[PDB]
Amino acid sequence: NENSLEIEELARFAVDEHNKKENALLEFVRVVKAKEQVDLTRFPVTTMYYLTLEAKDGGKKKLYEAKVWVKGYLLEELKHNFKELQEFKPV
Amino acid sequence: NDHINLKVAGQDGSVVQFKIKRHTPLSKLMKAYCERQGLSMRQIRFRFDGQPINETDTPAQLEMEDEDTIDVFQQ
Repeated sequence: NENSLEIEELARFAVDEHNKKENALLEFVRVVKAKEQVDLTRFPVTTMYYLTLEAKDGGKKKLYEAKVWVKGYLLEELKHNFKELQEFKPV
Repeated sequence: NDHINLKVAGQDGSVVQFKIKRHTPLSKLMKAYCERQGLSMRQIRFRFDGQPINETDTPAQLEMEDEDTIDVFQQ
């Protein structure tokens, strides 16, 4: 799960968004864990991604937890879906 | 409170979690899993506790609990 390329894409997204919002310079390394949760009980159907990723903070490798929200559930739509980084923090 | 979270675990080691209503027929879940993954439905089989799942079965009827797992594999 955590090494799929769509997960890597969302992980990079989370890191990029975190860097813009906080004026930071974390550098993405790898995803260590990823839970994908599709919510079928509401409209619009949305997916929450809970990513545990590794990123370099000035040469030090650290662990971060990110929540990425996506307005969609089809993988084929994921590239163009609206997305939001809703939480980014050290684990 | 009529909501339940189910893990759908595939033979490829992937896991996708779904929030569904407990009295919704599980066909909705099964169709969503296939569409999401790009899978054809004719191929694959869903199992819960080693047994097959009717399209009309609901989580309540199967006495499913929050965080239970549905196994999916192809024929």
